[PDB]
Amino acid sequence: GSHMITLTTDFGLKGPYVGEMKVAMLRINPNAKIVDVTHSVTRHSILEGSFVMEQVVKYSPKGTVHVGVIDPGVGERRAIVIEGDQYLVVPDNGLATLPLKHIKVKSVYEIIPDKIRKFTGWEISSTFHGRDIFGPAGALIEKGIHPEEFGREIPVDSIVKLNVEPRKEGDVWILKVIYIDDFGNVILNLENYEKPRTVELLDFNLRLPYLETYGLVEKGEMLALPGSHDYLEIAVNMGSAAERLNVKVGDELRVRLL
Amino acid sequence: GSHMITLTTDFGLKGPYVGEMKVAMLRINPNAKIVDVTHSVTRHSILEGSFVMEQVVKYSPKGTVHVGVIDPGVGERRAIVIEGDQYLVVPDNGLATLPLKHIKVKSVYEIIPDKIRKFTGWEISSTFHGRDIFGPAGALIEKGIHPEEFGREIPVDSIVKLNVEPRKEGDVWILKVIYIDDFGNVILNLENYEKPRTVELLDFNLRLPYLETYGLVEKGEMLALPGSHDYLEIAVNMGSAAERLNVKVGDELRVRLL
Amino acid sequence: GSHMITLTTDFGLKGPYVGEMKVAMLRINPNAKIVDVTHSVTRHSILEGSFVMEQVVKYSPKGTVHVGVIDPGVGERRAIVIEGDQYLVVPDNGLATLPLKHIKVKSVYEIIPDKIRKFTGWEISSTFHGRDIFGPAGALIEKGIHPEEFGREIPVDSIVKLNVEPRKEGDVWILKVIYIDDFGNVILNLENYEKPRTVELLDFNLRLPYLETYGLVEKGEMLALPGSHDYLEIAVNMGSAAERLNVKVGDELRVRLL
Ligand SMILES: Nc1ncnc2c1ncn2[C@@H]1O[C@H](CSCC[C@H](N)C(=O)O)[C@@H](O)[C@H]1O
Ligand SMILES: Nc1ncnc2c1ncn2[C@@H]1O[C@H](CSCC[C@H](N)C(=O)O)[C@@H](O)[C@H]1O
Ligand SMILES: Nc1ncnc2c1ncn2[C@@H]1O[C@H](CSCC[C@H](N)C(=O)O)[C@@H](O)[C@H]1O
Repeated sequence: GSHMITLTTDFGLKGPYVGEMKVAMLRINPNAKIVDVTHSVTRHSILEGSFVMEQVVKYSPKGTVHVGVIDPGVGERRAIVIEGDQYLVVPDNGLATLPLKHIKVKSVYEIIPDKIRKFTGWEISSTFHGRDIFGPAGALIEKGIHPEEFGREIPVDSIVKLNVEPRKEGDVWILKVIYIDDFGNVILNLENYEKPRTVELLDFNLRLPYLETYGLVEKGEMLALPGSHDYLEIAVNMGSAAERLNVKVGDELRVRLL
Repeated sequence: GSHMITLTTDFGLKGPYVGEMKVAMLRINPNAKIVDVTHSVTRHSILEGSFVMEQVVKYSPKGTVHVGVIDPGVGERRAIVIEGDQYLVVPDNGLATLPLKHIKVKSVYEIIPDKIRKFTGWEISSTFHGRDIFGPAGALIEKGIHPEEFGREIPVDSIVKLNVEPRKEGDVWILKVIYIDDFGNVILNLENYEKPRTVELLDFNLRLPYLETYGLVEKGEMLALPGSHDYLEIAVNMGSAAERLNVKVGDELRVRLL
Repeated sequence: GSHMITLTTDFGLKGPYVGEMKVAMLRINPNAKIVDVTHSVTRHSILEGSFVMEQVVKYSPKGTVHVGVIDPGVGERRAIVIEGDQYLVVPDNGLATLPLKHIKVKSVYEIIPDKIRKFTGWEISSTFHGRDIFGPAGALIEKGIHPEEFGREIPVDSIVKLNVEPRKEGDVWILKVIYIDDFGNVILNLENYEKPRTVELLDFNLRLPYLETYGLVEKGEMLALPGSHDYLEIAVNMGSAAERLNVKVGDELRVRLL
């Protein structure tokens, strides 16, 4: 109970999965301070999951333990602990990629199922590794159990990495949708850019004003804004950019800043 | 960690916003007892948000701190702390209106961003004031930091108030939909009324029996009931009144009690 | 705060209901460790609720208190406490049936509303017994208040039980859908079966491979798998079996194992 353990998944909210994972954790670490991020990441989207954990890592105190489980390839992908000034407990499938931009890494461990089972006492399922591997590992780490006790160290440079950088051709960026929020605001992977006056969505016949807040255009109008995530956000004031553009996470857009 | 801090937002559940706000809070107040109400208030509905906080305030113990963030007009609206036998930490946009029916107010403070930034250490975003202003203020207040330290007192009668009272013309009430729940039950702003035998929805050709519970009519039938909120509830037994009537929050209905 | 109190409901996430119930609980038991399972059980589905509590009970430590509220028949159904090596606080409507497979029961109590009101102080509503009866009873039990103090013992064999066993005709099972998760994976009430090589959905013209993980078939293909729940799961790799089969909880399917 010294540090927080955060949870990010695509498991969904209807059913037992999250509760099972939490009770498994609290079994091991009864004083754990378990903080939900989301369990509503778009199904199997390791990209959107990575974005979400990135934002939470940026604001968490050092020593925080982050459990992330978006795991379509569950089965012989590795389960890993990344040990840094913060911890990540994640499938080795590139989920760690964005949060890793903000963590100084000391070491990486592959979790050994046999050694986890020692601590839990129950059969490791083929598919629900949040309950049987990742949650327990997070709880154990926060309890002061060294990853060496349930895993073995592996090279930091061996882990799966997502391709997340945007492309630029001349004055045209080719940007990827990395997150869409419940408003339908659309987050694109452009960061560290000088603020423009205009953002052109070349594929859509739209030249959007770049403004600080939604209420600086009429209701129903589309704009671009900084948002709170240090990327580029496209929004409809009191509406859904995602619906109007018919875009989804992973879609690429041609974008010019003017 | 002496009193509860409740959270009510329209931020949604898919993404990092709620987790960011929580970790920001726990940074400041590691022992905070943070209780989620909802983050699924209808987008930008200050009215439905106010209703939801009203119901939670009614059942919370004195000293409880209520953070509410439904903030379409974020940008030069004020961020305020209402100091009473309970606290409200809200945008000055009328969200406080219904909960204020149940709080004895001592004083009101405008939060000064510059003074909050002193405590957090990070740049205040243009749009995510839950993370950068409201959550921190709630955490600070519960930690025993006086609002005077990060704000300045303003008159209680200067704050934005929602128009929430129903209208009556003769024997006809003109009622507003203030909440629709996940069942599609429809809550109308009529309170403190003598229970009728019948509730006529004049616009809809319906004369509904007023009954204590859903199971007192056949499945699929519509009724009116008291519910648990001290308003008037319209429901379909095992169905959705909202869908059948095609109504939304803010819609007005002509209603007669017989 | 010695043991966990878990919460499973169909109340939904949009609105005040869950927050009200939690603040009522924490009023009574300020140190309660309240663990959300789900509030997104399919409306009024006592069957799916029972499944969800079953899975959480299986992984909770002894002494855990489980509050379950899926209560379409609220009104003269009983409110009960099941006292065992774990506790259940539930409507007497068969919600307890699946979790009871995993609990050694000592005694059962009917909650007496008048005696609960002694402890809460407020009027018991006709419909929101989570806030006014079940949550308080859970909080009180975890606080060390004996059920005898707010109820009266009743025979364990008098409580409502769901019919949950599958039927078999020759080599054909008639299985019921007991849960559908957020992926659209479909859980059928077949347990304790020898793993087949093939699962035929006789009604659908499908002969599915039985495999350990989703990624063992092409994307879009349907399979059967063990899952993590000790039942039988039907899934589309990276899709929705529920949508493809057009099935809902309670639907019955003819199924042959080959
Ligand atoms: N598209 C939109 N139009 C108008 N207001 C919006 C909006 N999207 C979010 N909001 C308002 O923004 C408030 C704060 S949430 C801000 C989220 C934004 N994407 C960010 O990263 O900063 C919410 O209460 C919501 O009502
Ligand atoms: N429209 C409806 N028809 C039948 N049962 C309903 C219903 N709406 C809610 N319920 C049942 O009510 C139970 C308790 S929630 C009650 C909510 C109600 N609006 C109130 O304020 O009191 C739930 O478990 C749900 O299954
Ligand atoms: N139908 C499906 N196809 C592919 N992957 C799936 C899937 N359903 C769940 N998953 C993946 O499974 C991971 C773990 S959740 C596993 C749930 C499964 N029903 C069980 O009881 O074990 C999730 O992160 C999700 O991305």
